[PDB]
Amino acid sequence: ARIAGVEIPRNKRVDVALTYIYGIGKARAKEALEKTGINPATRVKDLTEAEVVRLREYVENTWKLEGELRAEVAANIKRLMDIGCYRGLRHRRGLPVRGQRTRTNARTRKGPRKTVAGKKKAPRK
Amino acid sequence: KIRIKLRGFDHKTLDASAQKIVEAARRSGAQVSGPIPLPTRVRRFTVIRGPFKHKDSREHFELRTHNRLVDIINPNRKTIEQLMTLDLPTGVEIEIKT
Amino acid sequence: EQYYGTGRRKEAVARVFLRPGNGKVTVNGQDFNEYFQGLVRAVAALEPLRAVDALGRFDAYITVRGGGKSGQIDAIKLGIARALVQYNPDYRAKLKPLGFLTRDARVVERKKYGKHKARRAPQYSKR
Amino acid sequence: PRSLKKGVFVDDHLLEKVLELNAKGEKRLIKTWSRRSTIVPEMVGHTIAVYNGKQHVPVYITENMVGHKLGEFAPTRTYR
Amino acid sequence: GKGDRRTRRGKIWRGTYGKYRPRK
Amino acid sequence: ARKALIEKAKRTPKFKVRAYTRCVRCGRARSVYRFFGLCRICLRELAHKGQLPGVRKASW
Amino acid sequence: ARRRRAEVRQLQPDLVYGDVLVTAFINKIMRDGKKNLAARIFYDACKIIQEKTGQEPLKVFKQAVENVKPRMEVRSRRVGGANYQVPMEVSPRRQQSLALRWLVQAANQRPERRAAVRIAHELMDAAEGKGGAVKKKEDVERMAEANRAYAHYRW
RNA sequence: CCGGGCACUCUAACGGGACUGCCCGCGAAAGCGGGAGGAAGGAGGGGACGACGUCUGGUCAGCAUGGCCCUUACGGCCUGGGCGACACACGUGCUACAAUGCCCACUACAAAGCGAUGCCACCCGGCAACGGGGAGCUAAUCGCAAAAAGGUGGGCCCAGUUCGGAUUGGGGUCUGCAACCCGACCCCAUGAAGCCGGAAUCGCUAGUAAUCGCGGAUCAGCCAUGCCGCGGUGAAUACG
Ligand SMILES: [K+]
Ligand SMILES: [K+]
Ligand SMILES: [Mg+2]
Ligand SMILES: [Mg+2]
Ligand SMILES: [Mg+2]
Ligand SMILES: [Mg+2]
Ligand SMILES: [Mg+2]
Ligand SMILES: [Mg+2]
Ligand SMILES: [Mg+2]
Ligand SMILES: [Mg+2]
Ligand SMILES: [Mg+2]
Ligand SMILES: [Mg+2]
Ligand SMILES: [Mg+2]
Ligand SMILES: [Mg+2]
Ligand SMILES: [Mg+2]
Ligand SMILES: [Mg+2]
Ligand SMILES: [Mg+2]
Ligand SMILES: [Mg+2]
Ligand SMILES: [Mg+2]
Ligand SMILES: [Mg+2]
Ligand SMILES: [Mg+2]
Ligand SMILES: [Mg+2]
Ligand SMILES: [Mg+2]
Ligand SMILES: [Mg+2]
Ligand SMILES: [Mg+2]
Ligand SMILES: [Mg+2]
Ligand SMILES: [Zn+2]
Repeated sequence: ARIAGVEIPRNKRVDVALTYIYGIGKARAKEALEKTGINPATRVKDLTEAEVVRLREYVENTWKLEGELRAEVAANIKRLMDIGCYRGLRHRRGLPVRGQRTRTNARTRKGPRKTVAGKKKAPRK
Repeated sequence: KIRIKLRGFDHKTLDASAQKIVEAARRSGAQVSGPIPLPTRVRRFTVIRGPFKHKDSREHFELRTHNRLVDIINPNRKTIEQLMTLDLPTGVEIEIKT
Repeated sequence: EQYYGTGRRKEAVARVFLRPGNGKVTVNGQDFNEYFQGLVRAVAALEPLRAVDALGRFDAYITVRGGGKSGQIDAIKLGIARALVQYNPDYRAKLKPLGFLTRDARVVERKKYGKHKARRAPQYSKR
Repeated sequence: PRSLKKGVFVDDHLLEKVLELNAKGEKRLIKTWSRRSTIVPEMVGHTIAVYNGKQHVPVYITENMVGHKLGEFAPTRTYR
Repeated sequence: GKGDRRTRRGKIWRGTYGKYRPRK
Repeated sequence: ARKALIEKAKRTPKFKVRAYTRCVRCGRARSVYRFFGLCRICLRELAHKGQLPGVRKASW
Repeated sequence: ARRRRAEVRQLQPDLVYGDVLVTAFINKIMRDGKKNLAARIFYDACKIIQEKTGQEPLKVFKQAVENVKPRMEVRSRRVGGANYQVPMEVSPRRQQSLALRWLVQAANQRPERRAAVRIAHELMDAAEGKGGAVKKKEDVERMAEANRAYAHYRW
C-alpha cells in the first residue's frame, strides 16, 4: 500500500515492509505500528484499509521523508560546503569527513583504486 | 574476641608471625580460631626484556600479598601480655579491630 | 546410609551424595534434566551407575560449583564413581577398567607471550 | 554527531575583546591563536585572523557559520 | 554482527550499554 | 631525558591534565608504572638486584 | 610424525547408539567445537531417516559410509622432471576418514535449507548408491586405475 | 537467612606420592615392548632456565659512556600547527559475506584480576549515553559483574535480504582549561563493499586448533579492534 511518496512495500511483515521508505528504520517502523496499534507481524497484503489509512496518515504527517530528506540532507552538505568550513572541504575533495585516516583504507569515499607507479627497491612492505 | 589482620610479601614472615601470636596468647585467652589463611592477591608486571624493540621477549614479575586471621575470642587480661610488645617479624604489617 | 565422593574436571568440583532409593537426582536443587536442559552429554554423568547395574537401587543429591556444564558433567561422573566404591570396594574390580575412577588432568594450557594464545603463533609475511 | 554540553566554550581573549569592539562600532581584524573558541552571534560581521600554525588567516564570519569553531576556517595542512 | 552497534552483540563487543542492551 | 624536561615534577601544571609521570630513576616518560614510579627498564633492573621488596620472578 | 607412528585417538562410543563411528561423523559435522549443536543435527537427521524410511537409521548410516569409501586413489609423485598420479591402494583407516569427511562435505552442498535434512537425505541417498558423496568416491577410483600405467611406481 | 557444626567445597602453608620399584617378554648392559596396582607410568601436562661462540645484529632517543660538534644558540619558555597529510603499494589484524545463521525474549554454568576522593549496589529522571540522590566495602565479607557461546520459546525463509554495518546528515551525553585540525560513547535517519577471495602464503599435533566471552597494565579521556593473562565448549590428522 503506497504510503510515503510513491512507496509500496508488500508481501512482507509491515514493520520491515515499512523499512523500504527513505527515512524509516526498524525503530520508527516499530513505532508507527504502535502509536497506530497494528499487529506489526501482519503482511502488507493482509492489512486493512482502516489500518493502511492510519499508517499513511501517521507516518506521512509526523516525519520529513523521501524526496524531502534527500533534499534537506543535500542542502546541509551544500551548506557547510558553501561556507569556508573544513567538513565542506572534505566533502569537496570527496574524502572522509569524520577524522579518519586517508593513508590507507578510506575506500568507501574514494571509490575504486587509481593505482600508479612507484619503487620496488628493498622491502617496501 | 579480638580480630587481627596479617598481611605481607613473605609467606614465612607471616607464618612466623601468626604463630608468634597464637601460641603466646594460647595460654591466657580462648583457644583461638587458629590461624586462618586468607586468599592471596597477586600483582603482575610484564616487561619487554630489552631496552629497544624486541616486543616478543618479555619477562614476568609478580608481587604476591599473603593474608592471615588468627582471631582470639575472650579479650582476656593475661593475653594482651604474652603478646602486646614482643614482636619479631619485620616484613609484616598488622591491623587490629575487635 | 550415605556415600560420598567428589570428582573434579577442568576445574569444576561436585559434591556427590548417594543414598538408597529410586533414581531421583537433585543437582543444586533441580532435577538432573532440569539442570542439564537438553545437553546430549548429560547421560554420561550417570554412566558409572549403569556400569554396575545400580541406578535401580540408588538415589543421589549433587552439589556443584566451578567451571562449566560439561566440566561439571564429568566432575559428577567421578564423584558418583567414588561414592559407589565408598559403598563397596568390590565395585572397583569392574568399575575401574572403564576408567571412571581416573581424574581428567588436561586443563586450559597457559597463554605464552609472543604467541596469540599458548600455541597459535603470529602470522609472518615475506620471510 | 557533534557535542559539548552546556557552556558553549569561547576563549574570553577575543570575546571580551569583540563584545567591546561592538560598543565603538566595529573594527578591522583581530588576529588570534585560539581557534578553539566557538563562533557566536556578536561576531557576525567581524573579521578574525586565525593562526593556522604558520600564518593568521582572514575570516569574514557570517550568520551561516554562527555555531562553528574558528579553526574550521583556517585549514591546517597544504595539499596538492 | 559484532560491528552492529544497534544490536545486542554490538553493545557487548563494544562493551557499552544503551537501548539495545540496557543494564538489566 | 633532557634535564630541562624533567621539570615535570613542577607541580604547577597550569591545568591538572598536562601533568604526566616519568621514571623516577631514568626520566623515561614512555612506559612508567604507577605502583613503582619506574619505567619497564629501570623496573626490570632493580627487580633483578632484589631491591624491589616482595617482587619475584613469576612463573606458571 | 618423524619418530613414532602416532597411535589413533580412540573415541568415546555414541551417547545413543554406543557406536564410535557415530561420534566420528558427529565430530566431522561439528564446527567451532559446538559438539551439542553437532550431535543434535545428526540425531534429528536420524529421526528424519526414521520417518521417510522404514529402515533403522543406524543401519542406513553404516551402509552409506560403506558405499562412499574409496578402495583406490592416485597419490602424486616426482620422477625425473615430471609429476605422476600413482594409483595406490587405500588404507582402511583412511577410507573411513575420507568416507565420513566426504558425506558431510557433499551433504552441505545439497539445496535443502535445514542442516539435519541435508545430512538425512545425503546419508540415506548414499546407501541407495546415489548422491554426490558417492560420486566423489567414484571419481577418485576412476582417477586411480585410469593411471594404472604408472602403477609400477609402487611407492 | 538465624542458631549451630567443621564433615564437605574451598582458601594457603607444610608433607606424602612414581622408583621402570612389581610381573612377563627381549637384551649383555643401558634400556625397549607389554601387563597390574594406582589421580597420575616411564621426562604426567605447562613454565622459569637458553653453553664456547656467530651475525662489526639492535639500541649514543631508557640509562650510563670515550671522542667530536653548538654554546643570545644544535640550550630554554610558551601559544598554534605537525607526528593524524594522500594518486598509490605492502605487513598485522578486526568485522563480514549468513539458516551448523541473524534478531528478541526467558533461563543456566567460569577463572583470573582490579577498586577510599576509586569501584560504585539500590532508587528516581532520561529511548539511551548518562545525570541527581545514596547504602556498602581499608574489600574470601561490598562493587566492577551481565558471562557468551549454550538451553527454552518465538520471529526471519534464501533474498544482498530481519545477512553485513562501511559512509554520510541530524540531535545529545561524558572526560577535559579546550575535542576545527584530532576523542570515545548514545539515539534517529543513511544502509556502502562484500555471495567465501588469482598467483602465492601463515598457524596448529591435542584441552592443542577453531570458536565464546572476562580482567589487567598504560590511563582524565581515548582512536585497544593491540598487547599480557583468564576460564567455557571442544575437533581433524600424522602412511610415512
Ligand atoms: K658488533
Ligand atoms: K564500500
Ligand atoms: Mg528505510
Ligand atoms: Mg586524518
Ligand atoms: Mg609490544
Ligand atoms: Mg581458550
Ligand atoms: Mg605482535
Ligand atoms: Mg544486523
Ligand atoms: Mg640526558
Ligand atoms: Mg596524560
Ligand atoms: Mg607516562
Ligand atoms: Mg652496525
Ligand atoms: Mg641490521
Ligand atoms: Mg656518546
Ligand atoms: Mg605515528
Ligand atoms: Mg599523494
Ligand atoms: Mg586490527
Ligand atoms: Mg528510566
Ligand atoms: Mg580531538
Ligand atoms: Mg554486489
Ligand atoms: Mg546469499
Ligand atoms: Mg610440536
Ligand atoms: Mg578486553
Ligand atoms: Mg583506560
Ligand atoms: Mg580514531
Ligand atoms: Mg578493550
Ligand atoms: Zn626507568
